[PDB]
Amino acid sequence: MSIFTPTNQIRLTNVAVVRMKRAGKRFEIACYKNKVVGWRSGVEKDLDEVLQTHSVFVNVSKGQVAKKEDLISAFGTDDQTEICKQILTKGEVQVSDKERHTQLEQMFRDIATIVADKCVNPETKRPYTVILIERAMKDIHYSVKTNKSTKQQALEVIKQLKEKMKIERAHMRLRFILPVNEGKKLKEKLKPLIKVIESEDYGQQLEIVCLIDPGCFREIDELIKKETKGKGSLEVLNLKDVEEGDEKFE
Amino acid sequence: MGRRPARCYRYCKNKPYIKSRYCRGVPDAKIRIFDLGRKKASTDEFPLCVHLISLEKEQLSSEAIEAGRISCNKYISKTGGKDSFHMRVRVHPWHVLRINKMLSCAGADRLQTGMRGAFGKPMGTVARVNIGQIIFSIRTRDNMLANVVEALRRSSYKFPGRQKIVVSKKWGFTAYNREAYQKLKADGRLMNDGANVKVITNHGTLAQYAKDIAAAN
RNA sequence: AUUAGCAGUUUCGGGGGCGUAAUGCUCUCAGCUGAUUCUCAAACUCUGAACAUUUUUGGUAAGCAGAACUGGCGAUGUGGGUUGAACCAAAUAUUGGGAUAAGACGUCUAACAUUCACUAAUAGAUACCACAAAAGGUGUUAGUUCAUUAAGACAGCAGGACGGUGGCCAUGGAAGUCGGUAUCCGCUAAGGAGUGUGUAACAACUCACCUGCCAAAUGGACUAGCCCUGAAAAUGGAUGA
RNA sequence: AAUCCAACUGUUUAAUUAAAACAAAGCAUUGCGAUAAGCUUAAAAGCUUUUGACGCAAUGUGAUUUCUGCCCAGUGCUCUGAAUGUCAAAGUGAAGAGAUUCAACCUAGCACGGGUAAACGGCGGGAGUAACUAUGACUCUCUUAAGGUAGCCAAAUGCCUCGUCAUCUAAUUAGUGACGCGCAUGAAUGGAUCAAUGAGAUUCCCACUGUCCCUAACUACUAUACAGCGAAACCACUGCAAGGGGAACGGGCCUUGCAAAAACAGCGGGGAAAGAAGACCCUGUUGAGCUUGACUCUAGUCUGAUAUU
RNA sequence: GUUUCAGGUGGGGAGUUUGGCUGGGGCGGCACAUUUGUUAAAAGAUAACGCAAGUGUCCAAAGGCAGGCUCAGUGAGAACAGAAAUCUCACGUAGAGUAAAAGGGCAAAAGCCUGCUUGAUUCUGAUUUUCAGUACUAAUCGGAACUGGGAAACCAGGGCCUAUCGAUCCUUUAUGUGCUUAAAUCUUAACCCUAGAGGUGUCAGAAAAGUUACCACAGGGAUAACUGGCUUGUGGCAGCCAAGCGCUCAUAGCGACGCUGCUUUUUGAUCCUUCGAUGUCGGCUCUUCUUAUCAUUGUGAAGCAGAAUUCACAAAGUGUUGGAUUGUUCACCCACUAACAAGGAACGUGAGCUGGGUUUAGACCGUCGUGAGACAGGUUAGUUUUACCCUACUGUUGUCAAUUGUU
RNA sequence: ACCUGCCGCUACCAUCCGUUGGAUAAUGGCUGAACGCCUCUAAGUCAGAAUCCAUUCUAGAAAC
Repeated sequence: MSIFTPTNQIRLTNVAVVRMKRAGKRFEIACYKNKVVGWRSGVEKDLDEVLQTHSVFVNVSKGQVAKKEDLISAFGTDDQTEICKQILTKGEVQVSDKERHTQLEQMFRDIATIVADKCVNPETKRPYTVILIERAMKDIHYSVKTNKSTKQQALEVIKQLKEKMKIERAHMRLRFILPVNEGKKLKEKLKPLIKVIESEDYGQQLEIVCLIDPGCFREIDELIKKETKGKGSLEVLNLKDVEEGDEKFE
Repeated sequence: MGRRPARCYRYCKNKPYIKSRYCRGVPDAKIRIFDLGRKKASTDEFPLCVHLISLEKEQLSSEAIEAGRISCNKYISKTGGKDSFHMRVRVHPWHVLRINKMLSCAGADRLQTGMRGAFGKPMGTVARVNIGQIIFSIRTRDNMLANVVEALRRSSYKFPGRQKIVVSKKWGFTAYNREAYQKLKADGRLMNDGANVKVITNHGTLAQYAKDIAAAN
């Protein structure tokens, strides 16, 4: 050249790294961003079709191949077949853009599908309106993160829906089993707190009091009624959140 | 093929690698099924035979073979009744093709896993033939012949190299012509075994048809 | 290693009508065993071969890498292949005449005559060697098969191309012909319950099918020679010109 | 208009780097009461000491502010430690004619046991689990002791990555706010913020519109001639091109296109131009500088003994 | 204290190392010693990081020998007992077994079972295998001593055979009424003579860690990075066939499964040319070129009523944009437009540019590393020299001396 | 220095100017056989692109 030497750096980065941190040692595989994803959600093609290299590195970028001994130490296996598979299944993948987008979409769907229980119905129902939930998610400007789980996100979104504004929703039917004469007292107590229907009064028999309680703070609620009553008792539930009752503004 | 375009597996070279106790990653062949039509149909009931045969020694892929078979599969209602149809291929892709892969597909230069230890993983299963070895065969009744040759015609396109179609003078899957394969029935010295034939045993057997009579039933 | 049905079976596996499920009858499946066939195996064999070419290993392949035999550029050029380390001819003291070699013999450029076919293509023209394929072609040449034909043909044009009957279906209707099925007979040289066009559908025309005339050849199906199609890449352009 | 950094004032690479580097006060640690600390010298002898802890010597951090969470397992550093192991030379005994040989007793150090993390450093992996509704508070376990606390962040620290959401724009891989199971952030390895400052790095807006749309004008070295003024330059040969084959991009060879002295001023298309027996790269049984629980060594040192005594 | 010696400390310093092969080199693996099978082209011989496997051991028996017996498997019977226990008889030229790999060899055995033994003993001579006809490993044959087995012939140099290992020195062990210690002949003590073990795995034998982005040297195109050369897996592009899509309808328009191609505008494979240096990437600038025609023109199709598209041909004559973002081609939006089509030309163009990156010295962060330091990890700052030569080109003088009359 | 500012040079930062014949391509035909028909084709030939070549335009040959 002169002094002017075409380096253009070590060897091109252009594939999914799958970083497995076993025995405190990084082992990696040449695959593709999509292929690995496909493999790990059902589409079991071929082991060297999903892998652009059917061998294992320690640094895919720098072009370094691991010691057999290291593999043995870590995985208790020598054959690259098994090791490679392991890496594929339980190592840190690099998704594409497409895959990322898909993931995002999935998350979006499951913060309206989970919120379909606590759905945004118009003036009257028209009970589902799941499309409208989805629509609303980005009208408030929400970070639909794929790091966090769906349930957590659902919790977050309902709080925002309060300051949309269209009120928080999460109502079910708690059928409280209440024995002896304190049941009546309890009923009297909790009438301004939440709604009371399908009631009965009994001194020599259990009382099936059906209430309409918060569903996303339900366990806590359950805990603080028994204590109030004094005596131990049973208070059954549905599942988590249901759309049997009214979900217009409630 | 999938990893290759069949231009590197066009011509016969290197000694035969197979699905063995030395290979093992060897994939399953693209067809393990080789007959099409009435396999119950008799040696006698069908007396018409056409072959497909290469003129050049070439390695036909298993996929290719499959494709060929599923022309003649579909040329059957067009022919007229699957009842009047047999097929057997008579070329099974025993032999396996090697592929050292080029680890670089979007970038990254080896000179370390380049062409050193660069020995193929077996991918590809394939059949060798020569300058006349059969590659499809069709037994049938004497009704369909312009039909079967057209199926073959389709098959011809699905195969590498210059093929050829010859009508045998036999009854289809038999070593006797017709001049012979009436004399066997006519004289009545034939012995039947379903799709095949046997013939009685005089110059076939002698040491075991010396003091024997059960050998003329 | 591995495909195909066939046979004798199976209260020894299982399910159907009969029978105790049946393995008994009548069907299929499963397993065993007997007779045959498909394809076959570098690491198998009952058996067995006298850098250039031939063999061969890896490789998608490379002017890649790697072996075998022999041959070649090393004290080896000359003549030839337009030109050229490997191809041929063939070995190099200095000469003359001769006759050949390889290769040429329009002109380049020493070297011509004849004779027969082929091609009509911006084609094609000195192995190596500087590219061409599968598949197409009513281009022309050669050729092979079987068929039609003096009961008169081909090609053409002229005439006829009917009835039971709107067969049964579907269907106001679809009558040969939205579409489907069975698809039979009468009379005739002659006519499919019909090849298409067309009609809401019938019809009409056209075909199959039959005769008139002209007057002797005709029809298909392949086969391989040259030519064409395929056949696009980068300064202007190379059968060497 | 704001972000990153460094506080500043200051300083530096004797010919590419003035920087965010260095420095710096402020904060902290250790050493040390004279025959001390630290260091210099073969030797003798010295310096800090024109000294005495409100100090000297050695480190780290780096102004202020607000903080510095846990770990002595490892490595280092220390110890009036248990030990009653190992333990050299000397000396002691035994044995053997002797040479010599074999026993105890046994220093420091190592081994051992405690101390120490503003010394180096580290601050998880798996089960459940705050309706796994869950970010992982909490429990249980495993190693290598502890298991990332407060802060902070796609930051100059984030591969995936143009991360997601938000703004700024007509349009933004740029910036900035937010989010943050953080490839691989984080508390004097100092963490967090920030006034003042900055030939500092980034952005955005106003900002005098020849950078550009698209150039022009004009004013100044060239050209000419005079002198000193084809110095230096040059150096296989030379210099017309198209394909070909050729150690595989020929100016020479093959075959083609073509061409007619001598010159001028510009041009940078070529001469695989010129400037260095390439430093990138790899080979040499070729070296250096530095490192370290390489191999070997050594001053210095700590301990033991003889002798002076 | 001072000598004088000894033990530890001792990268504060001293000197020196730091394998080899290798489709660049390191990461990798061992193909570095040896075995079998194939590679191996019917003696031998015959390579790669060629393929499938093995070796550093294991055995008082898993050695020697003699005698007896017959295994794997299957059939038919038989309290418990059936798919399995054990007991018969049938068939069984081996389908078993034989330390292990694989191939071979083997039935009055080479297997199993018994019995007795320790030829897994020593001296000496020859050979083979590899080969230099050197060593060693291994193996073979013949003798002499001494033993063993069995009547006896016979067999017995370890394992049925092909692998299961190692110089000199220096030690250490055995051997001998051994030799030698050269001024008293003795005593040891030592050395020798003879034969073994200690082990070198890089295996005919380099006591032996790192790094250098502060580096240096002799060299190398034998050996990488840009270029060109082959190639075309991969990239793009093109066909051929026609199951299907397409209301109907294979081919208007597509076209599965499958096959043949071109291409050198992707990248790899490669290492032929260049390391006594072709100035690496991008963007500006500019010509020219190719067509695989985006527009244009002239046409032919359509599932073409029109407009609007879609497909085909001739055709490269002319056109093929302004920005935002990014070092940037590539990329990714906005914006106009007839269209914003693909490319080439030493990945056109550094004595045309800036240097944005990349590629040195300074630094920062992260990660890794005991550390010196590393990072196709980011970050920031970091001299683009020479034409006055030859040509080619731009324009300009001069010549046209046989462009014929002194012109 | 500033405001004017001539000649001059210059700005799609101004103005004026950039043609027409044959030859073909694809393609559409015509007559028309090979092959009594039939066919744009074989003989023969009609139309016909930004094409081709001329016309127009720059230079003007060791050319007259």
